[PDB]
Amino acid sequence: MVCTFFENKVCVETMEDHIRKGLEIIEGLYLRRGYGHFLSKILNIDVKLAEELLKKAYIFHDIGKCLEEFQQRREKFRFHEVYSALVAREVFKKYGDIGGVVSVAILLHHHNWISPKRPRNLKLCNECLSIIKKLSGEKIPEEIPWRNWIEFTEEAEEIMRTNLRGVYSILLPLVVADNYAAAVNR
Repeated sequence: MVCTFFENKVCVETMEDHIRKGLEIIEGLYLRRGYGHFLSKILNIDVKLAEELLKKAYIFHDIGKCLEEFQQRREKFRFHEVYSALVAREVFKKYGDIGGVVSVAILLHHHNWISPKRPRNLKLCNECLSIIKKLSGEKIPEEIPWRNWIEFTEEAEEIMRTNLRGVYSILLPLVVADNYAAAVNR
């Protein structure tokens, strides 16, 4: 099984339980109470696009934990928010500059320094990419798209300088739904 938290070496919180329980906060606390109208005003898009962007932002927020080095070592998931944001930069690139705002908000959801290196294995777990396909509907590249890591940091510093309000509209529902599903399942 694809896991999210191990804490010794055994799977405590699976990937499917962590995404589904946090989607109840994305749907129930936010999307059932008109957060899509709040998102359509800030992100300058329509309502039904903003409701499905927030769902897919939380689904792809922990996809960097699905690396084959992480699921096999069974210990920890350090710099997974870097690997999640690089995948989400490739997936959400069809939505324009708003998808880059989503990719910054996935990066900042576990940042606790304010400098990662390239891992040797970049292939994600194919058992995880089934679960992301069953919940989102898009297609994921099987390897981590290591886009030099420095073309993303200078455009994240551009987005954080100009459009932090659009980032925090995706970041704050993502962090709130992340800590809830980590509290029930663990």
